[PDB]
Amino acid sequence: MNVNEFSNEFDVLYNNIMSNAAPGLNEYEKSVLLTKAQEEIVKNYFEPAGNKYGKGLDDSPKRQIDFSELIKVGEGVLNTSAPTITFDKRAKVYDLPADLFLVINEAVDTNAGTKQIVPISYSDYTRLMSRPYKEPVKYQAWRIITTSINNISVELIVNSNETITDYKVRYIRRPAPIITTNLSSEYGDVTINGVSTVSECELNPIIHSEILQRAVELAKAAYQGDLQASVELGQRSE
Amino acid sequence: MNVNEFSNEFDVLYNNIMSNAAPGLNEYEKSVLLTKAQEEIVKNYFEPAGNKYGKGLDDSPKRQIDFSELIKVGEGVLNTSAPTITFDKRAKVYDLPADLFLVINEAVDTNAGTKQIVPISYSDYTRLMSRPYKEPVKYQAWRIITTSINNISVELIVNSNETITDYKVRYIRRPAPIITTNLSSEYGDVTINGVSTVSECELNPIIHSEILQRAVELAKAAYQGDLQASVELGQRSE
Amino acid sequence: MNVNEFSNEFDVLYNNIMSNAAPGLNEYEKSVLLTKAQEEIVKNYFEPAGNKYGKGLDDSPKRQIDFSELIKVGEGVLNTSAPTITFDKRAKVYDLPADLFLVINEAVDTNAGTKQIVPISYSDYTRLMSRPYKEPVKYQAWRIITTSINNISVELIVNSNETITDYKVRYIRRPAPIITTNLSSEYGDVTINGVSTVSECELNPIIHSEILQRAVELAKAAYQGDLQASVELGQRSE
Amino acid sequence: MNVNEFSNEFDVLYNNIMSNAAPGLNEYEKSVLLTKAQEEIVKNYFEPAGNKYGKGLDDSPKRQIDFSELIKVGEGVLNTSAPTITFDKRAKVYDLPADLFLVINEAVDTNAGTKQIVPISYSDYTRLMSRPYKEPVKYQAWRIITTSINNISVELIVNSNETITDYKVRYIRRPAPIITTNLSSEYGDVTINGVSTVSECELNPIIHSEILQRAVELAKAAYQGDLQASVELGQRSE
Repeated sequence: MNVNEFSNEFDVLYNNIMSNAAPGLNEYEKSVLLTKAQEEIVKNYFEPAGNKYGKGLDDSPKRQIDFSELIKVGEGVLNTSAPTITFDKRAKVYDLPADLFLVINEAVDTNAGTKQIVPISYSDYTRLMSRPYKEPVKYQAWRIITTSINNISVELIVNSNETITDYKVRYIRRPAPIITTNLSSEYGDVTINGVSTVSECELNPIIHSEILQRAVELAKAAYQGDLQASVELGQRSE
Repeated sequence: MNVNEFSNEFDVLYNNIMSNAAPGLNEYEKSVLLTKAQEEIVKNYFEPAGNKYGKGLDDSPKRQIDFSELIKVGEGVLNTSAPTITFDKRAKVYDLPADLFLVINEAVDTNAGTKQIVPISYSDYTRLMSRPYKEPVKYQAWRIITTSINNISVELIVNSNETITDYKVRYIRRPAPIITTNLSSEYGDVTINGVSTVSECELNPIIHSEILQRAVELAKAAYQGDLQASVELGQRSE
Repeated sequence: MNVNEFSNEFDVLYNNIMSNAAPGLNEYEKSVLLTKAQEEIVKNYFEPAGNKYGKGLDDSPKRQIDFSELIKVGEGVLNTSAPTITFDKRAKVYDLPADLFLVINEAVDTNAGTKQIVPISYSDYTRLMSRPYKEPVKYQAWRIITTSINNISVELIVNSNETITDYKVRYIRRPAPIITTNLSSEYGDVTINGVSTVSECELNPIIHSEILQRAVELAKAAYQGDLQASVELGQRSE
Repeated sequence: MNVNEFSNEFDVLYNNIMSNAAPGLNEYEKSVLLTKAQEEIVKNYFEPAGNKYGKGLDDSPKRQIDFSELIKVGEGVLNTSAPTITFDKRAKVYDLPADLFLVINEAVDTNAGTKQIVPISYSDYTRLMSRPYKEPVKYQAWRIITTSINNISVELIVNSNETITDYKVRYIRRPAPIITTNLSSEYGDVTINGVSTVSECELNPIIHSEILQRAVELAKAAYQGDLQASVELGQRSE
């Protein structure tokens, strides 16, 4: 549903049918609300407890198709460009892609075969390094985030005498903003996420209606403007 | 029932009987609300938790006959047109049809016979690639969504020394919009999902009354225009 | 109860006894409401959870007599007229009758005797085709809906080395509309479901009173016209 | 109406339908009364509470056409010639146009961007200068009037770290006098506002009737000589 339709049905659902019509929204306001609804819906549908169904990323066909056009596969770049201080003497630092929203699968290709990366918590790190062995299980590797600047930097811990060749990350791409019109203006160029040009919703058309409905709900909550509406609809930011 | 009957009965149910009759809706507004109701009804009826009966796609004769006119069978196109970075070294990339709404059944015909595709979750992917074997069961194949642009791209994982001949996908076709009248205008051509011409409801007449009722409910909720109505009737967008 | 009486007692129950009489309804409005009530009552009484009793199609004598004058027996036409792509290499495509509302019994007459058709779900299809045999039980056959255009197209899967001779479907016919008067007019011919002429209620007279009562309830809900009435009586569309 | 029409038609209204029945006004007196009447009309139709409709400058199409030929756009000139003392540390003194009657819109073009000027009262200045930050909002600038000599001088308090490059003022131009004859011909050195020659009305013809009627009322009151009439029609002088 290209952005002109986003604006047109936004008007239709917002004010064109209201009994006491509210002032129509500017295109910047509609773009901001649509982008906010996009992020809110993505976070709602990624986590099962964020929506009424209780279903997450791959808990039904609908969720799979929802995040289908947002999934991306990239590689981590070895961070030997500059020195650094790792928390572990035996961890190799890798930089994840910049346009990363959420990681759902990671894998490392070593000389000793491919191994699934298990992101270990700070409590599991302390528990596991109190043990005599302190290495992953046969077909897995460990991961902990390290000092990150401008992008997520990642420490990979593999078994001894293993060299990493590739480090693939299957992640959810950061959604691009929904901008209806060229936001360029003589009085000042405004941006949604650093882009002023027209930006289509690059997700599957299945959730475009949900994004529009959430945008309308946010618009009406802003219209009322009391604390109750803001807190009630702010619970779904998540 | 054809588009004329949708519009006429929409007027009848909306404002021709109500005491303090409200302004009649424009045909663009009626078409918008009918299309939104169509998508909402489809999403409610696919998921058991989305409707009051607790019944999903195939949980009763009515639910079968509801989507009977929306089911379609196609084939995935092998994505060797251009190079790409697969998350799994032994996965063949396939492109699904553009007009895909939900996948309900997939199957792949290999040299070793037909094999049912099981869409494995990311947590199930991590669990399964931690085992020594890392291959599907005898009569199945595995599947994960990969980098998708403009249409869903799919990674198929089969057993070793197996070649894929075809990849059939039983999916639900994307519903076409319901447009009452030719939306062509001298002041600007407006579209619902990229089409301005008249578009009939391409689903079974069993749910035409259902779509009309949902459209009327959405129309009256928009008429009320308060945050309450939008929030409570957005719960059914799903 | 022929349609003149439908209109006369509709008036009597709607406005002729009211203290502050509402405007009388047009014959088109009454026809639309009666047809809507007809479909709503059929769907109420087919599914047990749709009515207060909790009784479905054949759960009491009343329901049997209710759907008695709506049941029909027809045959499926082999769809070798044109080529197609079946989801199963070994399924024969058959086209169901056009005036089909709900299927309650299906059967196929093969050279190896008659067999009851079991409509298998998309989950049962995946479960059953993961098994070594992948054929029906002795005296049954499987069924899944395929690409359908203008009428439900059906795939029949029988055991190997079995040829289908007949395919009988015992279904519930689509109800004809209730039209009181010839809706032909000089200002434009209106239709309920594509027919303008007088149309009697072709169901058993047992549910005519229920259809009239539901029509009156819909009329009064439309008269009030608030969102509450529309949503409350829209739950019974089902 | 040319000046000759204002004089001739004053006598169809003041002088008892040009009957020489009322006292008889010279052309200098008629010019004086017309000038006073136009000033009164401008002041009354500007303030909503000053007229009979409760409508101000831009509150109806008639008011928009009334002041259409007075609205002027002019730039302010930096008052760097005189090194006076400003009440605010970061105030740049600007001189306004000499033919200024009422200001209605002011804007300042800074290096950061254009900023709408808010004419801030002496109470709001003390209120907003009792706070931590003490700067305008991101899209506005303040303005207070300062030591003025035979002109209008305004302090532009724009946010620190910003420089003013322009200052546009949209205002109501001071109306020119209405004079119906060369005053020097018969009256020695009398001027209305410094002009001794024929001066036409610089206003839209829509309010010429209003101005003439007000002049007639003022003449009749000034000649009836009652204190009550003078004080009663003195109410509308503002």
